Amino acid sequence: SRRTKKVGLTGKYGTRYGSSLRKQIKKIELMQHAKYLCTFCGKTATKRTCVGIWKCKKCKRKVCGGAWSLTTPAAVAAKSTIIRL
Amino acid sequence: GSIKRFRLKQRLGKCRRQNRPVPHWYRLKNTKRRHWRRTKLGL
Amino acid sequence: PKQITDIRKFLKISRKPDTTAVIIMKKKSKTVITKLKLRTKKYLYTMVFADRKKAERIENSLLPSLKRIYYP
Amino acid sequence: GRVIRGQRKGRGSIFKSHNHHRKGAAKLRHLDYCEKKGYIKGLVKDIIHDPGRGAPLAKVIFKRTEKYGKKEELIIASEGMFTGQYISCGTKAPLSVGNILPIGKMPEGTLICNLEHRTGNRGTLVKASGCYATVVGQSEDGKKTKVRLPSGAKKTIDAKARAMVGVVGAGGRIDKPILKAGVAHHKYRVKRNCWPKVRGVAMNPVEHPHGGGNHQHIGHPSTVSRSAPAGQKVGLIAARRTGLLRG
Amino acid sequence: AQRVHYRRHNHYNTKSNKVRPVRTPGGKLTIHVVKKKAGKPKCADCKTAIQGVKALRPADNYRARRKNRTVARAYGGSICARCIRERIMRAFLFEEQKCVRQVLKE
RNA sequence: UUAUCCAUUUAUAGGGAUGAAUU
RNA sequence: GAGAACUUUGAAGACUGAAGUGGAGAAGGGUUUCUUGUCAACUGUGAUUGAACAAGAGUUAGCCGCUCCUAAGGGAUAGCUGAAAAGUGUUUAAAGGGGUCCCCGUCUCAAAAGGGAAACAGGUUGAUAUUCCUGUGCCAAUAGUAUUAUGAGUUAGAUGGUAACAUAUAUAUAAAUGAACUCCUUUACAUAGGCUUUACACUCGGGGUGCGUUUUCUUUGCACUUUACCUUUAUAACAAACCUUGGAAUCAAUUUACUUGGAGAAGAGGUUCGUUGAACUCAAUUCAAAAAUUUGUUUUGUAGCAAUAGUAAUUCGUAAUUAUCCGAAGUGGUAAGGACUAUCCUUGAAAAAAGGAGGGAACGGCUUUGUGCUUUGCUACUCUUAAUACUUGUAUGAGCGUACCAACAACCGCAUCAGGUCUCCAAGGUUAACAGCCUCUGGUUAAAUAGAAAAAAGUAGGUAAGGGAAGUCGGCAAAAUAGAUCCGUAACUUCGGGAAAAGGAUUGGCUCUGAGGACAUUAAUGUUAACUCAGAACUGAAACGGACAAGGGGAAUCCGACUGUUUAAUUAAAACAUAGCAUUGUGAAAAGCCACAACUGGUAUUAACACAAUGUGAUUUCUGCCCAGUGCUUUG
RNA sequence: UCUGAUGGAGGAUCGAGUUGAUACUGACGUGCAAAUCGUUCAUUUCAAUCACGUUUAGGGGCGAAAGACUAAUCGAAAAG
Repeated sequence: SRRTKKVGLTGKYGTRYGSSLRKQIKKIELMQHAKYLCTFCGKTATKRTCVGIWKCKKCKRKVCGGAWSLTTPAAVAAKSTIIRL
Repeated sequence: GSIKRFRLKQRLGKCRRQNRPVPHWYRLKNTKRRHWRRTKLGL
Repeated sequence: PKQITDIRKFLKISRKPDTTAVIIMKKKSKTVITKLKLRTKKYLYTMVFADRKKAERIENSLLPSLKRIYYP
Repeated sequence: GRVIRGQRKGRGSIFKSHNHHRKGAAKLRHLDYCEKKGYIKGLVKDIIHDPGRGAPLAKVIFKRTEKYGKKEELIIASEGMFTGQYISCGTKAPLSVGNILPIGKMPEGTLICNLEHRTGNRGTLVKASGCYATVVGQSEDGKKTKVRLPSGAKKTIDAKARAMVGVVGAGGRIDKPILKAGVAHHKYRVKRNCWPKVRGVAMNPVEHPHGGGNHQHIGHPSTVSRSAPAGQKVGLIAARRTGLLRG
Repeated sequence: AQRVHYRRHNHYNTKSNKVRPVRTPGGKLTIHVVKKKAGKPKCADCKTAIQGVKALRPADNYRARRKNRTVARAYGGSICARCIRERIMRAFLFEEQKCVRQVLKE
């Protein structure tokens, strides 16, 4: 069934490193490899390709984004201010 | 080695040729002999 | 090596001036036949036959103005 | 004593940048009449990873106007630009994310990247991943514009200087914890030979002023003067203060 | 079990000295080293190889098969089918969308 | 701004209202 | 042979044993190679041997490499410094090519494992062979004319397919024009994981060709049966790419895994690239029905080389013919390919060289007018592949390497030194296994010695009654199970582990038995390929992963979080590093740090999520008071 | 939610080889050897191992730091 109670994909790390270190990478695993939404077809199938490069599973067209999220709040706010003019 | 340069091979041949003894007729009237295993000609 | 049974294309080569060599087998299927071979300057012309009479006819259809030879 | 580790770095034998796989210098388009008096639009064909840096690069094709032909320019990509979009560079370029504009033409409060601190520098400031400067003021007479850099510093740059509109991509890269020595090794393998560090206090006194002793301590104050020579500048150089800050 | 031996003068199994042995009419196992498989030319839109061509090395492609080099069409197979039809379906699209503009500009 | 110094380039257009485009 | 434990031959007993004293290997060596002769010294005993000595001989390339390209980088040029020596290498390139004015552009070296024109088989020598010989190919190159043909297109260039797709089978499938200028592609690239294909490897039973225990049993134990480079071969399936069309929903195709889709799926029809380069009647026919030509049923061929070369058994002048060469499969050991999935604060070379394209400078002829142009008559014409023959130099094919060792005595360790020193291959049995152990081809039976005796002592082991650490600084050393299956598994914990915790049982030997896939007929019955379980017996010296191979556990304390690194030759650790934490400096070519005699340079192909300089050293919880002193730092 | 059902991550584990060198403070210590031999031991998907090429040269280099290494030479190499 559910093999890991709380560790999740950090189970690859065993008991090494701090529990709080793994639990602070906890805030980020469930979204680093996540399938985000592509705005050129509309299927939530974008994948982490490199540090700042992102790709969906349909377009084969690449987007510059965040380190482990497709968009970061800092850039979204800036785009909002620019677009409101 | 099997693969070698022309100058190296010519020098090897010259050093081989310089390793024969004094001719018998001349002796009837040498110190610089090497063995391949004893003294290396340093090339 | 060119396995062939069409007759017109095989008799087409009957004018090529540079074919020289011929090879005669005696192969027993179980029936005595032969697999005649001729010489081609760019491939290895060898014919598999089906009829002994046909093999006999086409080993004489050759113009004999050149060499004769056989491995056996 | 002998020459210390920090002193040997300037010789540049093994401390030169590991740059075998780098894709090229990230530079803005060279200043041209077209860029000086209006938009010129280039198409970003591809977004590449430069092994040294964390910020992805944009391969923008510009069709040259002095001859038949296209020209390839490698520009640090802001967060949001995508393969196939058209990017306008120039005085009359519209103010949108990724466009290259003169600094005095944009309104104030806008976030910018790839800042060029002297006109014609084709990009000098604000280039690390996730970094952005903000336009905090236009001079009343023009020809001068005030920005706030990611360090919090406040700078005045002439209004003709160009910059990219938006923030540098791959933002937040320093957030995830480096779990192990291995990925730090891989990180610095494509940058430099600055890792591992080795404490100067664990060395011998011949190689470091912190070295020596029976108990592995510095022994003398670690705040060194700004005028200290090369083999002496090892502690906290010209430190205005020490200890935890208070905000 | 029989045993092997190399001939090509490059005795390190690099990716240009890949070995395959087959039995010879003499009765013993000799070494046959194959050439390197070469990549295929691709389209610029969605990163796909072009069809109607094969992928010989440059030396062999200097002698390659022409009808298996390019399709006799427009650019010659520079674009895959699903993207060259997209290019077409956009082609006169823009040529209509420009024409409507200067007409409606008055 | 002429001495002097710095940067950029292919020293490549006088100031104001994801398809191409050379002979 | 004067002389034989260590020269040769034959017989035996053994070893190396699939990770080899085996074949090829580079570096290094340099004639140690081969034949003949030979023993003054050497070959730590002998020696007739030899890598010793002496005389001769031996290395054959258009296809194997170098040579070419570029990389980390080296040298140099212009400058600029410097007394020079030297340092640096565009820091005000007046610096080689293209096409026909312009465009482009430092030079040179650096890879015998990176990129790359093109070769295979058989045979041959005392010593060379993918180099020589036989045969069969391949690649690059090839100046001006008169003949030919083929194919095309034409009185400036085709084909269908509702579509994807494909489109010229002459000796060869060449035969669908093209400048400047430009834009792509190939070369060209990481790791991990499994799936799949194919070749090779190995193996299985009944067919063709030989040896054997058999006091006792035997269809008896075993042993010898091939096919290179050369063909998109066609295939075929599957891998993937691609169109009409159903237009799903009571979503569907599917993979080992997830992958995909209303920007097209069930479901249907349809077509290239990628493999292995005989497979499905592939190249035909005997014959039938379709029809101005196809589908099916029968005969030839180890799909085409190909057997005739090579290999093998019995006779036979000492030179030969003989006959076989078959149906199939099964395991997955090694390679390569394919389509995928995953990983990176790591994204995993370049150039020579080749190709494709956009564009449209220039495109049918003979002769004739005036000045490449209008023009008058005729219109057959032009290229692609192969050449034929006269003309320039002679119009193919440089130069270098090629023997042998590669350690076991040919290399480095002063040596013929138990040391050191860069790939592939792998049957059984046993196995999880390229482990260990034994054998099979190949190699060896040699080690600076041999006999005899066999006490002490040494050294490398083995076993010891009863006790079981009483020994000793200290359980040092050795013993103790240790594989697999089933069961069971505590404290503590960062919830991931601890854990093979701890602790049990079985496995022996045999008679057994039973159960778990692909191939077909109108719920059933026939051909043919597993190793997982189970309980009843009995049995055998109450004992069995039988050899080999293979954890000792537990309770705690100290240190270091961990993986890692270190004093080559006395210290491997608690030391170093490490992630994490924190501090400091720096907004740039008038900056921070550092190099340099100067010139100039590294960081820097960089830009505060950066660089530089420190301290501490996972996580958790904390990190108190002191600025007097010494430092550092800021104002006036 | 758990109970069962499907899979291939990790500077994960054992373990040959490779790379080393914990202990016997074994042998040897006029050695096979100016560092070897035997058993035992650590290590094997990565901060991994190896080869060639290449860069850094002596008050210099290089150093996961031992005053380590820089050709049997190192708290300043070797040669004159």
